Amino acid sequence: SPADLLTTPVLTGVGTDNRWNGEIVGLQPVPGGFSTCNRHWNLNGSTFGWSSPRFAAIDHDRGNASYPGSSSSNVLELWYASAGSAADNPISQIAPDGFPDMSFVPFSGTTVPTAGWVGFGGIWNSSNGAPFVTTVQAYELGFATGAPSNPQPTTTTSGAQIVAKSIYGVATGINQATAGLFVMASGVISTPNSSAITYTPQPNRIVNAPGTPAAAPIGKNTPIMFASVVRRTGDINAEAGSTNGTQYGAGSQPLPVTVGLSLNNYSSALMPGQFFVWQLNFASGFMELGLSVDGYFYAGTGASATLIDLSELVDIRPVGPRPSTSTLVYNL
Amino acid sequence: SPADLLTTPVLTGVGTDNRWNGEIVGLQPVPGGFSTCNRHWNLNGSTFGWSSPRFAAIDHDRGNASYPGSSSSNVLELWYASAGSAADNPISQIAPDGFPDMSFVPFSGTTVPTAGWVGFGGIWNSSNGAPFVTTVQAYELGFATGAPSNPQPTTTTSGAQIVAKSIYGVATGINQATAGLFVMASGVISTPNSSAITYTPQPNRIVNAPGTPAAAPIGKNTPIMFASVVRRTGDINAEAGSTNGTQYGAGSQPLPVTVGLSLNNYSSALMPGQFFVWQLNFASGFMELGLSVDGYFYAGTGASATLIDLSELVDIRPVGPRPSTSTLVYNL
Ligand SMILES: CC(=O)N[C@@H]1[C@@H](O)[C@H](O[C@@H]2O[C@H](CO)[C@H](O)[C@H](O)[C@H]2O[C@@H]2O[C@@H](C)[C@@H](O)[C@@H](O)[C@@H]2O)[C@@H](CO)O[C@@H]1O
Ligand SMILES: CC(=O)N[C@@H]1[C@@H](O)[C@H](O[C@@H]2O[C@H](CO)[C@H](O)[C@H](O)[C@H]2O[C@@H]2O[C@@H](C)[C@@H](O)[C@@H](O)[C@@H]2O)[C@@H](CO)O[C@@H]1O
Ligand code: NA
Ligand code: NA
Ligand code: NA
Ligand code: NA
Ligand code: NA
Ligand code: NA
Ligand code: NA
Ligand code: NA
Ligand code: NA
Ligand code: NA
Ligand code: NA
Ligand code: NA
Ligand code: NA
Ligand code: NA
Repeated sequence: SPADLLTTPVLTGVGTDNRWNGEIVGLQPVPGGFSTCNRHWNLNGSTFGWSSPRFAAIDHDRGNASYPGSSSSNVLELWYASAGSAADNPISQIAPDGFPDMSFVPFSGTTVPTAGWVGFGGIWNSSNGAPFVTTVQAYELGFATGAPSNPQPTTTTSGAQIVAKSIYGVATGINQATAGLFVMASGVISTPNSSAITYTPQPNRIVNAPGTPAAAPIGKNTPIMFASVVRRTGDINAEAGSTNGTQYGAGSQPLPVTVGLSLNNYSSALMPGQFFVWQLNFASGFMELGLSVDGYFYAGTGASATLIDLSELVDIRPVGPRPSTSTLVYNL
Repeated sequence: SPADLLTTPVLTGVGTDNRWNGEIVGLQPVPGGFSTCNRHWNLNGSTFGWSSPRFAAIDHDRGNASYPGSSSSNVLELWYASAGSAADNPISQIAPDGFPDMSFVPFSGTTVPTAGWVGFGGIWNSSNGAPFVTTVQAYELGFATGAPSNPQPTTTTSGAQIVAKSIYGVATGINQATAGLFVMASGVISTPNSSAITYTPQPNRIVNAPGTPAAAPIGKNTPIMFASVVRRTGDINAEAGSTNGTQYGAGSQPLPVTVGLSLNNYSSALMPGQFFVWQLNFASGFMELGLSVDGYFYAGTGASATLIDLSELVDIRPVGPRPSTSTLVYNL
């Protein structure tokens, strides 16, 4: 039974989201639909992505490292490799385990990119594993085409490149035809000033492998993401309730659900066109969430884009398989 | 009942340790005993530490930032504040939530410290939350006395300072009488070359608050830590099985246990002098673990210091309250 995949702690403060590893505190409806594959599992034990259900480090041992010009001090360091080159990843060779599923946001001049996935780390020496210590920085990671001269976003892994670019100047740039990337897998969001931005990533930024099924509304049932408060570079001190705005990141699944789906096969749980339904019991009122065979969650919220606060969620109880045709209750 | 605190996934690949957030893959006996309080809970709902049972970010908004000399390029950046100054931490004002419980390892010259807790981040501007972008680096964090001129390790929080020092040169140093620290809470271990070192932290490096109870052997029952593979700075690419050696970090508890202990009070579970016992069932053979009222785990391994491999652990079953006087079975 899927029932124990989603239990009370998962959405009441313990569970984190499968993209940012942030404590889930809201449900973000997506009336326009979305797709996600990375660190996302279905009910047949499979992922279309390239990441295990954990947050550790991003490591690839063979890419091109460079910086522009004849002066190496305080430069933007660029690392890139081809998607499909992660030979040492048994899940998928598309990208290193943990590489974020977000399209690259280009940046130049004095401009910090908006809504980039950013992680800390740097370049390392492919011949011995030692870091190039003068390249440690915050790096934007994403999928692109056209590197090195003009990396531009792409949202398919097919024909893509994986790119890392420091968002601030490194102490001393490194040019190496073969060099490694090391970045910690729990990210922050790039912003150019103190203001919070929209929930990140927006659907049109998410990178998906060929074959990834899409989540679309079914009647009044609308796909959701799981929202957590995520740090942002323009005001790195900001937390929940900041007067400069609260920043949300979102993921397609609670990580505890992803973990469970990755450990057992649930393919006999649902018949075609069913959700597995749970009831979310608030201090007053309740709502239902439905899980599809493809691993996406739904709420009965129709066209509403408004974040649903989970602070008054008390517990979760399983309902069972139900038709996706039936409107999920939303009675808060 | 404590029974569901420790279930099969906690030690068979899902659970991470409460110091490094690494996947637990071994049990490390500590025949000489140890103490731990940070991100450690007891069975009466309480911690002596200063950290919540999660890994997010370390943030303190008021410390002294400096570098030595009249040349600001490629310098070691130092940040320090007094222990007890974390006013915004409701768990404890000893230190910012997530600050590591390890004594500071001094370093100078061209020397990278051995066995330091290292995290990525930098200094930020107390007046607005914006990072000082030229200070991003890998930083050693620990407790010390004698900063700024001569920080030296301490293992009590009483009268201590909290220190962060970049282990590599920052692009441009910053001198500020009041400045913030931001460091991601999942660390790596500093090493000066490619070799793995002993499990980290060793008992004599762990920083404890006043009142913290110690774990000592009880008959043939010996306290243990939970070991995970942790990255090291001297060979940042090394993972499990590296020919340069496998590096372990250890924590006093599996994080899922810490979480459970922080959410409910278990003080009626055990009578004085009892362990709550679980049986660990391997492909062949079995052993018992016991949990004391103070939240420490024990195994019946006596004087053995050898890491116990969990790769062949299949499942866990609860036994119940038993006298700590009874030798925990070790029959692998
Ligand atoms: C020079 C100036 O005007 N600076 C302000 C800065 O002081 C503000 O910080 C907030 O101040 C209030 C009290 O006045 C509280 O102390 C808030 O906690 C604090 O906001 C927090 O810190 C700042 C630095 C940001 O990181 C913010 O995201 C945090 O929530 C800010 C915001 O009011 O405005 C100016 O920068
Ligand atoms: C120039 C040179 O001789 N370098 C070697 C380096 O190549 C070694 O790495 C190992 O090489 C074997 C094949 O010969 C495998 O490819 C290993 O995966 C590789 O070890 C891994 O990469 C190195 C860079 C380290 O990060 C190590 O921890 C990894 O496990 C190493 C070790 O044998 O020695 C020299 O540096
Ligand atoms: Na959970
Ligand atoms: Na990793
Ligand atoms: Na990988
Ligand atoms: Na660019
Ligand atoms: Na592809
Ligand atoms: Na740098
Ligand atoms: Na938004
Ligand atoms: Na677990
Ligand atoms: Na107590
Ligand atoms: Na935090
Ligand atoms: Na020092
Ligand atoms: Na103290
Ligand atoms: Na720097
Ligand atoms: Na050791």
